[PDB]
Amino acid sequence: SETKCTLKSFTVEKGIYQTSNFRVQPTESIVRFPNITNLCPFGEVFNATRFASVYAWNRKRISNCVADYSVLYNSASFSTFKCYGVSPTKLNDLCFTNVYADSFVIRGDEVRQIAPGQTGKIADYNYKLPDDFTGCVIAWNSNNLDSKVGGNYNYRYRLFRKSNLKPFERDISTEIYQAGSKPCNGVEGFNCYFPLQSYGFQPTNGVGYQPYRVVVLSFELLHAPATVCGPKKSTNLVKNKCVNFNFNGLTGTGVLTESNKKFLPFQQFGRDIADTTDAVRDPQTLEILDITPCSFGGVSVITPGTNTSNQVAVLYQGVNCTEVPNVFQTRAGCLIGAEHVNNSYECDIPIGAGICASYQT
Amino acid sequence: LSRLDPPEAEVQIDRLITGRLQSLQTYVTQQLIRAAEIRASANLAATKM
Amino acid sequence: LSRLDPPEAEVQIDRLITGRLQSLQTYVTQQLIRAAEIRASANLAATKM
Amino acid sequence: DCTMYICGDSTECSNLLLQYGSFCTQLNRALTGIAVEQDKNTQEVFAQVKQIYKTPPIKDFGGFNFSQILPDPSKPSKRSFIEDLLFNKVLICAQKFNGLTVLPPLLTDEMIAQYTSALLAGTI
Amino acid sequence: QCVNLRTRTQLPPAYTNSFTRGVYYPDKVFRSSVLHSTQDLFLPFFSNVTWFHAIKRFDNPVLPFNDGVYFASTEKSNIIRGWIFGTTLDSKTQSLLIVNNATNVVIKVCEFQFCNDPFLGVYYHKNNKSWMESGVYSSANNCTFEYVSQPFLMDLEGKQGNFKNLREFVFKNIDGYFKIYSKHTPINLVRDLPQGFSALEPLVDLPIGINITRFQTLLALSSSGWTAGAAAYYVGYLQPRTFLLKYNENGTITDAVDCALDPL
Ligand SMILES: *[C@@H]1O[C@H](CO)[C@@H](O[C@@H]2O[C@H](CO)[C@@H](O)[C@H](O)[C@H]2NC(C)=O)[C@H](O)[C@H]1NC(C)=O
Ligand SMILES: *[C@@H]1O[C@H](CO)[C@@H](O)[C@H](O)[C@H]1NC(C)=O
Ligand SMILES: *[C@@H]1O[C@H](CO)[C@@H](O)[C@H](O)[C@H]1NC(C)=O
Ligand SMILES: *[C@@H]1O[C@H](CO)[C@@H](O)[C@H](O)[C@H]1NC(C)=O
Ligand SMILES: *[C@@H]1O[C@H](CO)[C@@H](O)[C@H](O)[C@H]1NC(C)=O
Ligand SMILES: *[C@@H]1O[C@H](CO)[C@@H](O)[C@H](O)[C@H]1NC(C)=O
Ligand SMILES: *[C@@H]1O[C@H](CO)[C@@H](O)[C@H](O)[C@H]1NC(C)=O
Ligand SMILES: *[C@@H]1O[C@H](CO)[C@@H](O)[C@H](O)[C@H]1NC(C)=O
Ligand SMILES: *[C@@H]1O[C@H](CO)[C@@H](O)[C@H](O)[C@H]1NC(C)=O
Ligand SMILES: *[C@@H]1O[C@H](CO)[C@@H](O)[C@H](O)[C@H]1NC(C)=O
Ligand SMILES: *[C@@H]1O[C@H](CO)[C@@H](O)[C@H](O)[C@H]1NC(C)=O
Repeated sequence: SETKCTLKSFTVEKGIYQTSNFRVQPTESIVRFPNITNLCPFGEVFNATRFASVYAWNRKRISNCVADYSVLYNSASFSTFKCYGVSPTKLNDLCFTNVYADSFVIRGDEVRQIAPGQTGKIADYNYKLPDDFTGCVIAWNSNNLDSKVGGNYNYRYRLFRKSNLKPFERDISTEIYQAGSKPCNGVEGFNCYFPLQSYGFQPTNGVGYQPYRVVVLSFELLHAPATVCGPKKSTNLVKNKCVNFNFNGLTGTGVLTESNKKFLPFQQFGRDIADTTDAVRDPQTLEILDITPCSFGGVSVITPGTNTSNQVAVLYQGVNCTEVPNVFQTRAGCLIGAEHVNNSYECDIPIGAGICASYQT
Repeated sequence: LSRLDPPEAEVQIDRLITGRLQSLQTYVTQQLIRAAEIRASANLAATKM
Repeated sequence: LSRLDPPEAEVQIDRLITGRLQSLQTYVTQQLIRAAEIRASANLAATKM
Repeated sequence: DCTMYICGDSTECSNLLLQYGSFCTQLNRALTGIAVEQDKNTQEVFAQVKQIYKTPPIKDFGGFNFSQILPDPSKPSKRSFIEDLLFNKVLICAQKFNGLTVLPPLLTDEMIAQYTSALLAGTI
Repeated sequence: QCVNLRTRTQLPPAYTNSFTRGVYYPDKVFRSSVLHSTQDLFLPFFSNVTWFHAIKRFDNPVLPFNDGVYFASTEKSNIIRGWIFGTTLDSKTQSLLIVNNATNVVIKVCEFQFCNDPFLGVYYHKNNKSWMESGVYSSANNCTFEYVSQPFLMDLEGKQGNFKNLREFVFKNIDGYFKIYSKHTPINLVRDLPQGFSALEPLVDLPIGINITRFQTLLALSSSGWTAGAAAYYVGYLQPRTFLLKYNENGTITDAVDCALDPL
């Protein structure tokens, strides 16, 4: 039936025909993550008493802690939430190298300029993101706290700059810029202006001019052993079994065994010959391992003409007869359905490696 | 597959599938031309024999 | 480059690269086939000589 | 094969590839034809004699010493001294690990050696 | 507490041919019998490395720091005990101190107000003459990073004319992660760098996020009048270059070749 399906006909002719491949299915899963560590202070980051200005954005580093972004996303205490390199639904199980948190306050109109690859007042002269960004931007309206009727004009920002700044390049200089041929002399002068200006933030102000507390959560991957993860579910290190595995976010499938490879105390993630990922060292325990994808191959159906009979033979090429689940093994592979004989005849159906089949009484 | 959501993953996967398709097609064409050359050589060898 | 912003000029450049690569690949394949024909002719001429 | 090289055995990638048409059948047909052509080439080059001949044990060939090219009896195979010298004169798993299989030739080396020995015996 | 030393021999710097040394592991992954090609910051083959003297003879100059630095010191009893990094070194930029105690190394990314010639003070008066900790600098007001780790003694004793100890360090600054690689070798030579090849084992890539452009070593040192073992250090400057490396089945980098050298 497989041959009829693949040949798109109800009649077949004597010979050998290739058919769909076979591959051993996985059985279990391994999700061994790093060891127990304290909880990340994301609350400390967002619940901070004071927020700095855009030109003096804070730089916080998060590493070596347990993070739980489910609470972060599920909370309704965030006005907008945009992830540019990942998805919040499957963000929890990922493992990270390091996280960077940057917090400030932005006018409501210009928050859209924080997206990568944009041009604007707050995207050219004070703060910038690269287009190869992976972090997530979270903004929240905070007119009830920040906005003050007396004037909270300590929020200052760059009106203009001599040249656009490279991504993640903070600038604190307050040198008077010159916008004319005359040299800029003194604090003030013709075409000499202070490059910093204070917004207008009052509780009476409406949307667009309302201040918004904005935080950026960038993060780096594929640089070092993982530091931040989520749920652990340390299961086991079963061996010689076709299983799924996830060691530090490196999802894969195959069989595992103890290897004799000489790893230096800073070595892991083997790359023996090709680009494929070789043996790896698991977390929570220092023992070298190995990875080998499950047994696979391509079956072949060996049949006489359907005008003659309906009994066929099956050749699993490239796989030993022991691990396949009238068996007879040849150099080509495991041939089943036919009985080997000591006699020698001419080749009717070319099997290979000096072996040929036929249909005889 | 494990980083992105379904609807946005296909956009990335399409680039890889097109690139690998082009690579495989080029390899197949090169093999066909080399096989033709070897066919000519084998015919000449049979005649010489 | 001088008509669009750099963050959104990658699509047009990518399309141009794909087109030029396709043309170059077609030219190379045609050259290979015609070279095979010329090789057959050269072998015949060598035999005749 | 295509679905394994192109796609890492995932449902999404396979279902995306399913909409590109029957490219895989074309590539597989071309490669299978190439392999069959190689087998036909080998058979046509060597299978030139109807019956396998046998050189006589007597080596009285008018003083022409043929010991170098005649099949070697004191060897695991029947390859001659020149044949074994040429064989001696002239990483694999990684390619197979991504679905690139190397099929074995239909005629093994011993059969080719027998054909060659029969041809020499008939000629001499 | 710091006394500007003047017992120095006015010696111009020397030039030496940095033949082949200075190859480090660029990736944490493992390979075996692979001729992998890479492009990164390295020490160019067959370059002019600057040779100083540190023992009368007292060379303590400040050197520029750009694109990392390759510090290769051959010494007896390890007079050199630390390094300083930064831009102003006058409590105006975040300064890095890697002074190495006989007990353990201490890494201080803090605001330091150094002296004009912050030579390492007399060692046998710290907590001996009712004194205390450092003071090559005046005060340490704000600390941003503090760390302590295993020291680097490597034969901190002896006085011999063919001392085997030779310690190499390479310092790199990328993405605010101060990368340090190092290796020790027991070579029975006197002055010249050996006609040999060796790898470099990473120690720690601790984060800094600071601007570094200046560099000066610290060597243990009454200010005028001292008895110190023989020592000599070489400073080389790295460049962005492409190499082709060759590992072995044991995993060690057994060979490497340049890609921008002579056409062969
Ligand atoms: C034919 O040639 C063979 C090959 O040289 C001769 O056999 C050699 O005889 C010498 C005599 O000591 C030996 O040292 C070699 O080892 C022999 N070679 C082999 C391959 O056995 C042989 O004598 C020649 N004449 C005849 C009649 O066979
Ligand atoms: C802020 O603090 C309150 C009270 O401790 C807590 O309920 C809330 O979850 C915190 N939220 C953040 C974002 O820190
Ligand atoms: C964590 O570390 C402890 C102490 O080294 C060890 O016993 C344990 O197996 C590790 N892994 C865990 C608790 O999952
Ligand atoms: C059926 O048809 C095939 C045609 O290839 C022929 O070889 C075979 O002998 C036929 N068998 C019978 C029983 O007619
Ligand atoms: C297949 O199994 C047999 C049975 O022990 C063994 O001798 C042979 O080496 C196996 N083949 C391979 C390629 O491992
Ligand atoms: C015929 O082949 C079978 C299986 O290869 C073998 O066991 C048997 O001994 C053979 N018969 C003779 C007479 O050698
Ligand atoms: C080192 O400098 C000297 C003189 O400054 C010069 O002759 C020599 O070529 C330089 N070495 C190299 C490798 O360029
Ligand atoms: C480390 O060295 C400094 C400099 O001499 C010294 O003041 C300090 O006491 C040393 N640390 C210890 C633990 O002895
Ligand atoms: C230390 O930090 C405080 C508060 O940020 C600042 O007022 C002081 O000038 C700083 N001193 C130095 C030496 O950096
Ligand atoms: C470090 O500070 C100096 C001070 O002149 C400056 O020239 C240099 O550009 C700074 N480096 C970086 C990476 O900001
Ligand atoms: C290197 O590997 C070879 C073979 O794998 C082994 O014989 C030798 O002892 C190993 N040497 C070291 C230093 O690991």
